[PDB]
Amino acid sequence: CPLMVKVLDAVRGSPAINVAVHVFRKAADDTWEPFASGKTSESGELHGLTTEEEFVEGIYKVEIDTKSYWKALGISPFHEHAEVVFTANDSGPRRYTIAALLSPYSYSTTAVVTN
Amino acid sequence: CPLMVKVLDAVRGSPAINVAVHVFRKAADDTWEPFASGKTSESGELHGLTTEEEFVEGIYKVEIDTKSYWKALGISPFHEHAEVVFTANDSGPRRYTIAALLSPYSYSTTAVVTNP
Amino acid sequence: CPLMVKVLDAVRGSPAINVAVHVFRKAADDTWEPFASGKTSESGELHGLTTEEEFVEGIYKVEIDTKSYWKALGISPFHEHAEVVFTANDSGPRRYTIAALLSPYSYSTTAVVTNP
Amino acid sequence: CPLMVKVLDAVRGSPAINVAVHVFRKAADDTWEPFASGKTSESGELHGLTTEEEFVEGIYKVEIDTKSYWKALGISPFHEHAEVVFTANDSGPRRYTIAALLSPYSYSTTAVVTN
Ligand SMILES: O=C(O)[C@H]1O[C@@H](Oc2ccc(/C=C/c3cc(O)cc(O)c3)cc2)[C@H](O)[C@@H](O)[C@@H]1O
Ligand SMILES: O=C(O)[C@H]1O[C@@H](Oc2ccc(/C=C/c3cc(O)cc(O)c3)cc2)[C@H](O)[C@@H](O)[C@@H]1O
Repeated sequence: CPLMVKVLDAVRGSPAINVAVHVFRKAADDTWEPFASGKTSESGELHGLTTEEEFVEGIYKVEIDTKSYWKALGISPFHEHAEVVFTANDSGPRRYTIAALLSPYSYSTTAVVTN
Repeated sequence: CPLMVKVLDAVRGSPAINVAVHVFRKAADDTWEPFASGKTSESGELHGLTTEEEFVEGIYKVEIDTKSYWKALGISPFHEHAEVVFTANDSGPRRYTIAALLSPYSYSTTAVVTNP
Repeated sequence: CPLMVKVLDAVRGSPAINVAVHVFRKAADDTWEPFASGKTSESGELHGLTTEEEFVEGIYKVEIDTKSYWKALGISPFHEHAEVVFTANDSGPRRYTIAALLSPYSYSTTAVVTNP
Repeated sequence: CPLMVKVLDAVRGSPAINVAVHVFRKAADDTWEPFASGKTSESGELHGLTTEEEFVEGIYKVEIDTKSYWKALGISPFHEHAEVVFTANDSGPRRYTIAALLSPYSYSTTAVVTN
């Protein structure tokens, strides 16, 4: 599992459950090609997006559908979505975790890249 | 000034100076049209991107060029850029400050929205 | 103004107004001595805590009373307060801005340190 | 395991390994009594701090020794330590995770409180 997404809710102090996440890979013509997607689990995690063989070097975009998440909780949010855009690089450690901490008018994101 | 961007550097404990910022607005055909651009000053602020007349309702994307920023500091960061995507002015004109706090493998961003 | 505190509310997208702040300094005997206090203004800023003469070298603790802030908004938050503990002025006088971004179960804090 | 601490490094994009963490419980006379301590593991986690029976309602302080962490990496940091102060409350969910994301002049912290 070379790419995992973890989403936390800073208002409720909980995992962010049932958040839609869409991953795209930048094509040669600079468009964003769908690559993988899913919804976070009860633990705020989304595993199984891709495989080692498919996850080649390149630029990827992880879009987290924060607007729908907040609206489902009856809360009015600022952003359309959170976006995390990065290069996958084979010289680095194997496993990428993209974490995001969500508030209605703010978000944090970090990368935890490990062997 | 209805759209302002402020950027801090969490490694140095300073404003993030000379950070390039590109703003786009979603057009009728659903593509991202260039809207305004600039770079942060010695205070880490970027003023003068747009005017109240030109900053109409729409979905805007503020791209903060964090990789170019870090690369000028000889650092090799994780993200390409920070993207901040939001609907603006859909309840009338507001003033928006997009703030960002940068680290090489992480960033935070928050919006301060005020009603003149 | 050599010590300034700025607080934002990540739920409302606004300055965090009326946030109480208490500053302490570690004394010779190793206890936390009260040093200054105040509350954030309508801009979320707190100025005038101290003076360059009184803000000598030492270890300071800036307590931001996030629970009292949230409780005045009828919200029940997680933390008691945010504590920011740092050595100041140990390479000569500097100006410090302690910034904080608040959510009910989370906060961020960063320092901007400048040399006059 | 009612109390767990997770620490991440935003400069390296990694768990923060071998960070000392000290937990205190506020005594009746308003002093901070040592309660538990340890060092984060290779995954940036510190488990086994306390037990359900010992972790009673009250105010706790988790001090994360960030200054020593940065200095061991040859980096000059701002804070003496990061401090997370909160009330444990039985009406809430059972398990408290205190997460912190560290930079030299900044840190983030959130609580993930679950069943
Ligand atoms: O990062 C790891 O190695 C593992 O960490 C496990 O637990 C947590 C628990 C809490 C966090 C918190 C992340 C976070 C991220 C931010 O952008 C800001 C912040 O204050 C905190 C991240 C991971 C996750 O449950 C695992 O799936 C993950 O693999
Ligand atoms: O840069 C300037 O010229 C002035 O900017 C003023 O306003 C802001 C407004 C917002 C921010 C935001 C800080 C912040 C801090 C975080 O921990 C995370 C995040 O996403 C943003 C910091 C300073 C400050 O209040 C002034 O002190 C400062 O001088």
